[PDB]
Amino acid sequence: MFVARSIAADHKDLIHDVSFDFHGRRMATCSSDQSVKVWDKSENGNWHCTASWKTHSGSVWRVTWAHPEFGQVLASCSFDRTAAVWEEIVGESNDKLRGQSHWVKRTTLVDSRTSVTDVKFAPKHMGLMLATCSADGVVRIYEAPDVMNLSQWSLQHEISCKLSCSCISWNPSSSRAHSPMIAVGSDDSSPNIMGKVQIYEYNENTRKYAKAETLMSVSDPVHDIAFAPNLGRSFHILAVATKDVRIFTMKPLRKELSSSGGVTKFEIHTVAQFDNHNSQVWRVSWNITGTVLASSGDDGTVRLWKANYMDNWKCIGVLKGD
Amino acid sequence: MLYHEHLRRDLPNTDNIHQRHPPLRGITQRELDGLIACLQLTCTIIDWSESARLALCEHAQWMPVVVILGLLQCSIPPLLKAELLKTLAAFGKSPEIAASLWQSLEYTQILQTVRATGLRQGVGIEVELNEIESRCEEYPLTRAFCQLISTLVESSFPTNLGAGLRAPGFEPYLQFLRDTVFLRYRTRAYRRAAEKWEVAEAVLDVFYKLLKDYEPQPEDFVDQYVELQGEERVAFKPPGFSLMHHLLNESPMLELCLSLMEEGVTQLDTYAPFPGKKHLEKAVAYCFMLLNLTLQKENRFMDLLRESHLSMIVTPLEQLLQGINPRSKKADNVV
Amino acid sequence: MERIPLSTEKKALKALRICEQRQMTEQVRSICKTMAMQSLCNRRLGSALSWSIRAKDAAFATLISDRFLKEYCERGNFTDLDLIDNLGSAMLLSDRLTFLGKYREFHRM
Amino acid sequence: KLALTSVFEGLACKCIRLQQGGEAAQAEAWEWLAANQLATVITTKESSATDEAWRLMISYLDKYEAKNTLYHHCIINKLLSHGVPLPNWLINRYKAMDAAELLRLYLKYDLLEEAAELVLEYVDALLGKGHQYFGIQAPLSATSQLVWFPYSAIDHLRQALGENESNQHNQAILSKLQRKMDEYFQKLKKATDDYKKLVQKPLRA
Repeated sequence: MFVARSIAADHKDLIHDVSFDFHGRRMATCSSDQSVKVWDKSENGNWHCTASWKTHSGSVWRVTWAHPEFGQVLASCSFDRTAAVWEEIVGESNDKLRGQSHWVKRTTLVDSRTSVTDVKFAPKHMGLMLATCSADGVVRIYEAPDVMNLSQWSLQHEISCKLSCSCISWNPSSSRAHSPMIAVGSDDSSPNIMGKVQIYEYNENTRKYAKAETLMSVSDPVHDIAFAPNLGRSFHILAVATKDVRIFTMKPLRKELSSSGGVTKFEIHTVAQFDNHNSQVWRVSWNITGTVLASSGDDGTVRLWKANYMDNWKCIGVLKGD
Repeated sequence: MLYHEHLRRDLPNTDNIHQRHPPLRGITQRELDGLIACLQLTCTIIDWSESARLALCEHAQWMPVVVILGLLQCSIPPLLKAELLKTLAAFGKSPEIAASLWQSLEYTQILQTVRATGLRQGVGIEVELNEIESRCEEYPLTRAFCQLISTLVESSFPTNLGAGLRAPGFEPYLQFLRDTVFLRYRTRAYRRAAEKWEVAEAVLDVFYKLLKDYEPQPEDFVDQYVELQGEERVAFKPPGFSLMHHLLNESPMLELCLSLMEEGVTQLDTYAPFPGKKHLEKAVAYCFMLLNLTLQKENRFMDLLRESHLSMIVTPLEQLLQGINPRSKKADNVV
Repeated sequence: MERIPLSTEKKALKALRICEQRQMTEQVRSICKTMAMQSLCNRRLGSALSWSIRAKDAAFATLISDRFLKEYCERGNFTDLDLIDNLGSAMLLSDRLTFLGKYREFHRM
Repeated sequence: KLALTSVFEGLACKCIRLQQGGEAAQAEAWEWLAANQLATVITTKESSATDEAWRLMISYLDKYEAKNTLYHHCIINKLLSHGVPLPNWLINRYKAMDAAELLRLYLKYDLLEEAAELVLEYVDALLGKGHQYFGIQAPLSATSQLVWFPYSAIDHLRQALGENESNQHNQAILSKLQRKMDEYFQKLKKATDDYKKLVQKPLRA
């Protein structure tokens, strides 16, 4: 029996995203009220708002934690066309300012021409990198060259998707046999545009991200995308939130030694398609092992999906808020 | 550069079979002797000074490698082409330049490595050897090409040679050196009796270098497939594998090596001086060194072949040396 | 192993022992960097340096070393003299750490 | 108070000799590199002596800015005289400082392809695409300051690309360049006509 717990988020408007820290002891929430809030889990399992500040001049669409090796770093993105990076200064602020002051805005990334719809830190083995996607159809990848100086972020890569970008996912695979990959989703409502999920692979020879694949079977608007954590699989798994939940496996085809600079070709299979929300699916998230998928939709439910030992995916749980 | 630009403007476009044009304004003999002297001075300086070799090759205005390779495609005298190839060989002593020269040799098709189905008239060194050098009874271009290949093999061996144009590997150059140069050197006319041995030395030096550094790996005994233009083709085996395969079978190459050792000892048994003695002695020495490298690597090569799924049979070199010599009609190779 | 909350140095050392027994070098490095960064954020430069040395991270060691030097320029003395005195072969990890160590040797002399 | 030009030429010559030199030249290079204050030699096991020689050059260009592009010009002219491909970082810095002098340097060394790519990018920069890479504060508008267009050097490039009628590649470059020049002249005509209209609205204030 899953126990739902209400948290009085005290946001003045709609909450767009919720992100846990790497240890699952802190969470960040972001809202149309232009604010980010941080919440800490006490030993009794209660949640307490430990910081609340205005971050942006428009609705905050996403919030993400960096890996704890880079310290206590948050990124937020907004309708105001910016992404902001925040660092928590852990220090003795004398016992009178426990309300709001330990999060410092280190930078504002302003290169995007329209709404920045999603923001994701890269896997830690790539360094302190931040991807942003914008409705202008561009993914921008920034790097902080010095973790001690989070005020400086260099634009390393610009990826033209040629579609309005709605969501991004880094492939978390630490395998040196796999070039760094990013999946990009599009919320474009045009029925004439097939392939609203695009996969980009970093090509070492060109020092650029090149389009490896396009999921032509995904013609519906994409609201969220997530690569599953790769704990020793010879293939990738990608979840896609659209009118339904889709799960794709992507097996890299062995590079025939004859294409001296090609992107990796993938053998792609749809291993699951679930219409059980009977409505649009807004979010998809993998467990840390990449074995259980959570999805949320307009049906007001969170659904849990898991493969059995025959690779048959099933709904294993439904959580409903009261 | 001025000679490269002038000689390239006069290359006939393939569509006009009808009008007698007046004689080519050829390089004068004095200009030829001047160009040869300049190339020989250039070769000598870059042969001894690595800093001069790098500084001349990287010179953005002169582009010496591009100009020299471009002149090799023009209709110039074979002596000038031979000195141009020696200048490239002297540049190819530095490993940084040698890797770029391998790519440039494949792009320029000075040796035809890509056979298109339909052209029955080959352009390049194989036709110059068979039509020009063979008529002059002198082989300076073929020797200078063997010297370039000998220097490039010593400084850099590229595994991906010809990747994207053909199946990767050295095999087209090995076929030219083996089948067109070495197996035919005895059947050719020579104005200088010594040059017969200079050609044999120059090709055997390349084979010795290719076999010296080659160690049998398990990967050499597996057929690797490479996609080219939408067809799967088998990749070429390393040149040392091909040399071992020909030396460990009843091949024309092994027979030619054994008969060169017989010709060598038969001339030495005269105790008389003869033209090209020093070059015959070296060519025989490279044949000995090849057989000795074969005997040293034979056990490992045969064990890996036996572990592999290749339908290839190979005979111990020591048993092939007991073969009937086709010349004496006796088993006298060991003698 | 990387997701274990490291609230105390004891817990971190236990996790490290387990990782070392099983030859998990990447996790060891990651855990040490996390502790080094945490210590650094808590203005404990000595502990941060110790964890950085264990992580064999030259870049991070250089960074912590620059902070020691900056603190010296501001205060005129080093806060953690004992650790810097016992750097041994660890001094070779980075040029800046080597400098810091030799500079201290100068003051000792 | 001597000119630093001989120092930059000699360092450029050592970088070229290192890039053309075998393992022996790389071993000898650590001795003279150590004799110069690289304030940050982290001996990571992955940097070649050639990479550190180029880092030294970058650090000297940053420490010793000449008022006139003389040191960058001198290094580029030296690299091109040895036929060495120009590093992208040096090209990008010099594009931001003086793209017209760079075009003349490529033309002086018959680098017609790189000269044509530079002109295509400079024309795109004037049209408003990538203007930041060329130090151009404002793209071609009715109110922007007049950027000097190196028309004579571009006409020499068009002549040099045109003298070789046999090279289908040079004609493809020349047609790409002409089409881009026409796009520029059309936008220039429009911006000039819109400037004339801005000047022809009567002062009612």
